[PDB]
Amino acid sequence: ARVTVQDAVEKIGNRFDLVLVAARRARQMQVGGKDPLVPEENDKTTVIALREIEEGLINNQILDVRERQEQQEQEAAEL
Amino acid sequence: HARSTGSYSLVTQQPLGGKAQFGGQRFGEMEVWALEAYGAAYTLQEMLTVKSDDVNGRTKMYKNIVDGNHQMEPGMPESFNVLLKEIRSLGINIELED
Amino acid sequence: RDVHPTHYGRVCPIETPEGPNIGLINSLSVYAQTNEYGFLETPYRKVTDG
Amino acid sequence: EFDAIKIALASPDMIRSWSFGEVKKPETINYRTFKPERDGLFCARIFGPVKDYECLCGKYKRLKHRGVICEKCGVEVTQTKVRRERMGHIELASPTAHIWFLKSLPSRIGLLLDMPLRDIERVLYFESYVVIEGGMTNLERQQILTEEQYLDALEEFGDEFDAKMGAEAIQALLKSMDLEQECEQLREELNETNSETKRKKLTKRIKLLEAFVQSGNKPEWMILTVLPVLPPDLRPLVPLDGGRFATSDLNDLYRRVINRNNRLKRLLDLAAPDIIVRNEKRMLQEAVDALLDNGRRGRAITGSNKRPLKSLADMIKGKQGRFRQNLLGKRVDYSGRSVITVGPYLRLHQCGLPKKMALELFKPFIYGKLELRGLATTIKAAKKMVEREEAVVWDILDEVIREHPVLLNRAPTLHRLGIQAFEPVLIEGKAIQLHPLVCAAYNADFDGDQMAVHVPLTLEAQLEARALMMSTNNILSPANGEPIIVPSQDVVLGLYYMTRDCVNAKGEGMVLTGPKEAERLYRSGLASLHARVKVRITEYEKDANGELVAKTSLKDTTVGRAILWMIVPKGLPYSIVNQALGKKAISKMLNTCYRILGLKPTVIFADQIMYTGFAYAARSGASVGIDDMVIPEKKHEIISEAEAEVAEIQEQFQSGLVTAGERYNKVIDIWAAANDRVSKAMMDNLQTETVINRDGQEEKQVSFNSIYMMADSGARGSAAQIRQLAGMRGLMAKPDGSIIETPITANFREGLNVLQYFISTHGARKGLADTALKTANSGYLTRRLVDVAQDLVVTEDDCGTHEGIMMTPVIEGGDVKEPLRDRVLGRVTAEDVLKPGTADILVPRNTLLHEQWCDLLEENSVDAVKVRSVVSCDTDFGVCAHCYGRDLARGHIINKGEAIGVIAAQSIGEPGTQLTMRTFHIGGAASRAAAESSIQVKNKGSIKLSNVKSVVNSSGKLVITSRNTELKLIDEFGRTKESYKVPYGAVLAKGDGEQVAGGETVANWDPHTMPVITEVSGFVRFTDMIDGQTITRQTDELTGLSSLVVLDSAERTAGGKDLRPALKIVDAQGNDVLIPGTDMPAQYFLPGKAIVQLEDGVQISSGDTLARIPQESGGTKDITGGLPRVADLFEARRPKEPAILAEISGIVSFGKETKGKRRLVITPVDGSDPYEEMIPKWRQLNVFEGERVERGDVISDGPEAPHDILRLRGVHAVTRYIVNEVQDVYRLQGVKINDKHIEVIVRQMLRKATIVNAGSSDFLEGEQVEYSRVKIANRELEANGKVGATYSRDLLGITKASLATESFISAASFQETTRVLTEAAVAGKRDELRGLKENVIVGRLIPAGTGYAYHQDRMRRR
DNA sequence: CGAGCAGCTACTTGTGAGCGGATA
DNA sequence: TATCCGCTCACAATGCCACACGCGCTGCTCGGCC
RNA sequence: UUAAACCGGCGUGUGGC
Ligand SMILES: [Mg+2]
Ligand SMILES: [Zn+2]
Ligand SMILES: [Zn+2]
Repeated sequence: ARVTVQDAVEKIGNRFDLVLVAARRARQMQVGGKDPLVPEENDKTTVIALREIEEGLINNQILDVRERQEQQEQEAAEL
Repeated sequence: HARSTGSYSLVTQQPLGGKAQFGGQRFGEMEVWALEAYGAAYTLQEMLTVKSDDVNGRTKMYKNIVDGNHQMEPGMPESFNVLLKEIRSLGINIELED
Repeated sequence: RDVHPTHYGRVCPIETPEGPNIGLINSLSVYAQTNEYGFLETPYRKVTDG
Repeated sequence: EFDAIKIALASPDMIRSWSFGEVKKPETINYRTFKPERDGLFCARIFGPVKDYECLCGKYKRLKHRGVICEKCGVEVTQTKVRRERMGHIELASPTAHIWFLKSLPSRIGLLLDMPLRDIERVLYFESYVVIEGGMTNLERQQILTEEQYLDALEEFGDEFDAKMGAEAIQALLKSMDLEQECEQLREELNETNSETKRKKLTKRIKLLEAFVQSGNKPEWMILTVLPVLPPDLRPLVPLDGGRFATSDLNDLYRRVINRNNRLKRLLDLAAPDIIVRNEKRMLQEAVDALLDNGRRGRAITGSNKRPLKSLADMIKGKQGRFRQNLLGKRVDYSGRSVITVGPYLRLHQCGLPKKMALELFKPFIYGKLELRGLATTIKAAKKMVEREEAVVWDILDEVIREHPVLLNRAPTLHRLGIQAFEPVLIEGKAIQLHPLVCAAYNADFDGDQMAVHVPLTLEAQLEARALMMSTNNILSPANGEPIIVPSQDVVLGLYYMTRDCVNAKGEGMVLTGPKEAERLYRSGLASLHARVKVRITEYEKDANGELVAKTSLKDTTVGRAILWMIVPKGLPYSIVNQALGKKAISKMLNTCYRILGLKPTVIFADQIMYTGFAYAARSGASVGIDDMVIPEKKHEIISEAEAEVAEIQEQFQSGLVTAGERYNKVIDIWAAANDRVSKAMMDNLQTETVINRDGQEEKQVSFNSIYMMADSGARGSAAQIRQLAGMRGLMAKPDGSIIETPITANFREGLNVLQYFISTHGARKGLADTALKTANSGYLTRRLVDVAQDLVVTEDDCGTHEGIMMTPVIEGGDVKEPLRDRVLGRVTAEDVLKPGTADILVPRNTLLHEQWCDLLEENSVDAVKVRSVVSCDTDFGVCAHCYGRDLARGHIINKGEAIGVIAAQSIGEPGTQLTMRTFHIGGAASRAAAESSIQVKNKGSIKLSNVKSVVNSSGKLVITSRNTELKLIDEFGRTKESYKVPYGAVLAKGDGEQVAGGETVANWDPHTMPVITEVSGFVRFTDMIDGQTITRQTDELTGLSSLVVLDSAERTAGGKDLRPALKIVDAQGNDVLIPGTDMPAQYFLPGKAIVQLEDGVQISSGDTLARIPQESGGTKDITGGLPRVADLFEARRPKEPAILAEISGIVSFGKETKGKRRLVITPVDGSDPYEEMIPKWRQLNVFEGERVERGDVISDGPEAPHDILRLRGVHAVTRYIVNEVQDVYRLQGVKINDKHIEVIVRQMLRKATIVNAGSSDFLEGEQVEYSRVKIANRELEANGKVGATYSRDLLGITKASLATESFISAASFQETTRVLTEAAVAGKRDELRGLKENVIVGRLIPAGTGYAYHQDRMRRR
């Protein structure tokens, strides 16, 4: 489990952009059907999204970068 | 007492109150203020509007939750339309712009 | 809401509902009785000089 | 989806467009079938079908005919929802006036017609007429006529004279009323005349007309022509059996209105009598304006059981209206509620939850998880399975509530902490398990409180409750820096019993190798829990970098704290645990743990603390017994001695030596001294009487008593409570507050008398009713304060503006009230901090002051720091990040977006629980001694005097001719620690800058009668004092030397009113002595009621008082000073006796005498004196003729008002006074509140401003416009060579602050709904929903938390 | 004939503003 | 004819929760457009 | 046109926090 999320805020400031990035990450995890970047311990999607952010793997900038990569993939698939 | 989905008032699309009838609790105004002290704007518009106000919106949320999709669409509160009709029923006109 | 020293033996000071109305709803004491006019009387032992 | 909302007036054509059919019958529905009447109130061709996709006649019922009308009814078949938006109207044969514009106080039609309300009231009710189209007649047009006036004035002019009566006449006046000509005429009139009330009325009228000429409105729309009716779904008629029917209130009013309208329509056709149709129109008008707003009529009509019929205005206002019942606070479906229970084994981050509630609250999640698995194909099978209560549904419940947090809620919500997030664990039963440590944050004991629980239900909501609402993230108070996770009585009592060491116990003088060995020896029973033993500890210290220096050292400690060391993490030092654990001790321990180790380990640290405390309290033996509470031995002796003393007092009273008042004052303090003696006796009896030997003679120790163990640890018991328990209960008091002379000489361990207990319960019933009747005003005050607040969001990082305030510690009154650090810790400085040495910048500008920063500042002993404040901010619509300070809950700089207004309102509204609604007294029930105070100076330093206007006498003292002189003490370091007010002509035995020791009489007092000093020596004569006109002859009987009593201004006749007594200090020749440095003739003009004891031709000395003028000795008008104190402070009400001050500097003088009251002239040195003020005569005058004062000086002695202070002393002075008095109020009770909340509140208080000189601006001089608006407007005006404006800030109460907002919805939810609604309607207002409460009532994201960022994307998109 | 109308209180207190008013 | 003084009315008064009860009878008159 | 599936408004009183 995850007792506190303060260490998620010390690296992603303002404690509110963390909300936005967790929202988008867990939304892409649940419906988008992406893969959790860390081996989970059979917990909720919200907390695995928060923990993947916690391992320094996901922020807002790399989220936009992944969105751009998905857009390029869509452009190449439409051909 | 605990209620998931029960009867709704016909003058205002809102759940009833009490244990005799299948009525949930009432999210007070100071509770709204305490939510405002935090963030939870999404949470506030889910509880106030989606979970309580719009039958169309709340049915959509029920269908989405029973389908495995934590996506929400707030729309507009019906009770606000009721107040608009009330104050419009007098010599005072009110309209929503673009 | 407050109690007067004239309630000694007629209105119980320690019995009142806590909440909206305190002191407005009192309880009649044990030996209190209504008067012919409608007042509250208390029995007392008549004490002579000795 | 939609942008700002526009509100305006409604036109009859717009109503006809809204309507879908005229209702011409007062019949509701058909009798046999419940189909609506063809054109009755309920209808189908007017509103819609009563059934979904089913018409009334049943001809069209399939889906192909969906959207077509029938042949006889003509109803577009559709769903029932259509009967909510579609509405009808009522065609009235006679016009009617809208009551909202008639009696709004002020009215809108009365101001438009320049006619007061009484005439329009008489006209509309047909007791009077009004004429139109005068022309060649002698009568004026706007005048009103009565019946005889219409009778006699009919014969002079028959054809050209027009006199309509009723709403038709008003409509004709509104139609033929021009606006542009009226506008230019009013502008010319404003330019011509010069008045105050006339100018104000002209400005109000010209603004009411500007709102009409600018916006697309029409005056004739004020008179109503068609009644818009309400849809039937909003006013239902549900099937109550029998003739009895469950109805709405409005239906009877609509019935009566339609009946009266039909009768009026049928009366005009029958050529009915004119008076009959007049009375019918009157009845119709009464029905109409009672339907709009019942109660505004001279008499409110009623339906049954004397219940006034609720109207449309009622359906909006009140706590049952929409704005309060169905729009701001609504009922959510997913919501459980139950009683709280304790969990001693669950962690702080989790909680408990019942099983049936978890099943009922997460039904859709279980349904989805069952549909995902190959178990239930349809949802009906899953519903049947979850209703059958099988075992297969349970593991799914464990899966769905593994990491799904819920929202725990308290019914009364005071601050943001009343709502939290928690991870539920499934527990059997029907009650909610909650962590004991968080209970103190809820302020909700286990005496039957019922708490609620909601579900986030959404991804965003779940992660939001995790991020911004988890109990782990909320550990520090949002008001101050103390942790809200302070331990409670149980764990602190266990820890205190554990670490309390004795002199001799099992395993004393041995040696231990580690904490684990100590725990093993304690569990084995060989060694006790408390024994002074030499142990070895291995501690860790944090270095400058990220390192942990481990050191192993020997200590002399107890086994209890040795075991406790296993709970303490590595970073904490050992001196924090090697103590007798108390509440404050463990509080500062947790504070240091959070400061050094952060937030991650502090949670588990507190959790293990609670665990071990509960464990060693269970293994403890803490209990109270009758032998555990001993009676003081000398208690009865002290009681008998006090009895002998009061008997001697009674003997003295019977002998005729002492009166009743001095006896009342002499018995009380004697009994209080006896009470203090017996309390000290009980206290020493509590910390002693248990002496235990250690291998020899008796030895002393902490000497617990198993109840002193509770009282000393600060767990639950106090000193005064146990003092009343074992010792005397103390003095009891009466209703008014008069302490009774007969105390209670009994204690709890011994029996009580019946009268004693009677007085006790009499005193306690009022204290019980205190909270029950004060919580109402507390809720009202916190509602008002959150209303005025929350209209701000910190949006800028920095502004560069250095306009701030200088933080100074509270030195006035006592020695030290609070240090400077508590007022500056967690702030961003405006100007860079300077060292005690000049020109040393140790702290630059625009930086946050952490703990180390204020520590270094205290080491440097800085007296004044110019820090940024909200009141001095220069940002439009919000505050700057580097302008507020710290969060007081997170150890970093404040973030960008959070609305500190809500936090402020909650932090200043919550401590009202510990406050009083009404006190026995505010400054002592006894009258304040008239200058008999015996206060002195404690510290040793140099003396400083502010605004030095003083001289030296011949006796060696120092006398002062001023009043606003304040004395201060500058210590050896340079800081000011003591400060006091100097009376007028006080005997100052010291000088300026003299190093005096502490404990010396520095100043003496002059009694209630006021003195006047002689700045220089000389002779005195009766100059301009004739015997018989201005002075009377009153001879003294106890001195012989007569005293001349000068009459006041109210008793003397006109023969002596033009003469004022004055003393002219002359020399032996007769020439006047000059003031050193000035060429002003030295004369003192004596006011009325002066006792001239000094005779003629006497050589006066310096500083000698001449005239002793009486004063109000014991008459004080002090404020009740409870919670009503903060109420009045935030209301800014004028006191009964406001001390008028000096607006302009320069010399002062008098003018015309007794023009109702006395005037006052203030002649400056730069310009003329166009500023005069009226002064009542029942107040003492401080300044005199020869005294020149700076603007801001006092004229009378008494309480000050904030209104004048704001404009005659600046912006920082008024807010400094406000925060000082409110901090004194919060400190006399014992509650700490950081001033930032008060600063931001009073900043939101002064948001309005006025204009003196318009200049090149478009705003008029009589416009109260918001400050940021004119700041933005004048910025563009200042861009060019044109001057912007002359703005002046004005402070008004909290009530009018929320109403004077550019947004009307934020004010409509507040009180005064109809007035603000009319104001926003007649002006055509359009609020940009750029707020918090409006965004809540509209139901979208909030520009404070998450949505703020989103709204940024909304702002850049639009 | 059906429906609507109708006939058989006195201690709240404060706060505030608008409207006479009276007095030179 | 302007400036205070007093009369008169509007508006307001914690929030929740729980329980329970009672919201009438008969005669007349008016509305008439299934 | 036919077939299949689904379908507490008000006052009052009391008590508690
Ligand atoms: Mg409780
Ligand atoms: Zn039809
Ligand atoms: Zn700023």
